[PDB]
Amino acid sequence: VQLVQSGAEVKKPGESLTISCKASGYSFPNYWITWVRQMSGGGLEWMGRIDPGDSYTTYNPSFQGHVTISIDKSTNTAYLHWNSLKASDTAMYYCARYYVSLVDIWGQGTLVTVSSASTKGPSVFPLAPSTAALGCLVKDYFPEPVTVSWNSGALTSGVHTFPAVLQSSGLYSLSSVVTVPSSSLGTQTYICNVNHKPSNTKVDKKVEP
Amino acid sequence: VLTQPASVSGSPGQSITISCTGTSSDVGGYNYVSWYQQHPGKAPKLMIYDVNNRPSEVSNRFSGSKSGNTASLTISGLQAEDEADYYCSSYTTGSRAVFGGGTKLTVLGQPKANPTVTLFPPSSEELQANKATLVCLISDFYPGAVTVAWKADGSPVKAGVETTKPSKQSNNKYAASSYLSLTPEQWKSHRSYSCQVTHEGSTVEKTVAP
Repeated sequence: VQLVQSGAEVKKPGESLTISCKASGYSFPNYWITWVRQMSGGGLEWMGRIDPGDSYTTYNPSFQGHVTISIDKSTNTAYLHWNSLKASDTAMYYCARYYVSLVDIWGQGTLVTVSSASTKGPSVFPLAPSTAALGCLVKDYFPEPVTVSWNSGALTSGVHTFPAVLQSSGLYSLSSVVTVPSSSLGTQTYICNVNHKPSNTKVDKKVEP
Repeated sequence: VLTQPASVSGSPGQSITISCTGTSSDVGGYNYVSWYQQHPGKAPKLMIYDVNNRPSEVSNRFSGSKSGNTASLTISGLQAEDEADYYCSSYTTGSRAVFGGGTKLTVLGQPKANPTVTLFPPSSEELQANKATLVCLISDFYPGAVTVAWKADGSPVKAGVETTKPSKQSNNKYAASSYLSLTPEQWKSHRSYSCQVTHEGSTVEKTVAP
């Protein structure tokens, strides 16, 4: 039983937005589908529930008229739709199976960032060895997130991608450090793969002394 | 919103209790009270349902109680892994549902750990673009409070400093970052720059030089 949610979304206030939730592994018309919102640093907020047998919905009054929950019984899909987004809608949204009184199965969550600021792609610089610690500075990007891999996924040990800093410019910086034997520095290539989906940025930098 | 304490703490082996006070349209009109555990970067996991019922994947250390419009979640043999956020849910009149504000459970026995500081100077690729940035990476510290100070030749640097709030790692220790943005001329003028990290009264310094 999986509830697969749609990808992350970077939008601007006033734009429409539809996020989806595909259910699989059970009889869809027999369980309710609920939507739960959680802001960054905040708590869980119930938004509404829908019965996919007859599309009957119930909403939290604070969200009624601002968002719409809908169902597609032919495709086992649940939809959450905004006609006009607000910056206060920036949050993570989970779809979840609701059975009588509990919430048993959750989705992975869809991150929705609503900002009038511009998507900016990062600048990648190598933090060179001077055990040794190599790294990569990911500088000036919006919005979050950035993902950093080393060696196309082969270097997973010693990898610490430190958390990002929101700078005064309104942009973010991040640093990823891999600790390596100081004897491989001359015999082993170390490449940082920086991926920033909001800007469609994908860069690879080789870190050399 | 159901009312929960903002924070609750305890020691390993001890038994802690989290309250959840609602009205009679939620906790006091139904026996449908659910308890959820959420770890950072994870979705919530059902811990207790129907007031006292417990699912099969939950240790018997987790019990539920209801007393009027107040519900209660008890955790008996405290482990470090129990440190998370705990949310109560209730079924409300009109086929609605309601969540609580959240309780941060803290396990109060973790051992003091000193921070490791790694300081990276600006890269040539960045100085070529007429930019300079020094990077201080602070790792493996507990508790999660640090002070960062930058010095150029011993003199306190005032501007260009951007520091993160401490954040928990996989080892239950804390990590932080400090970035000092400089122009290439400032970077090439001073003999040395230092990042000083103060934690629990002790200061650890790292230095770089062009």
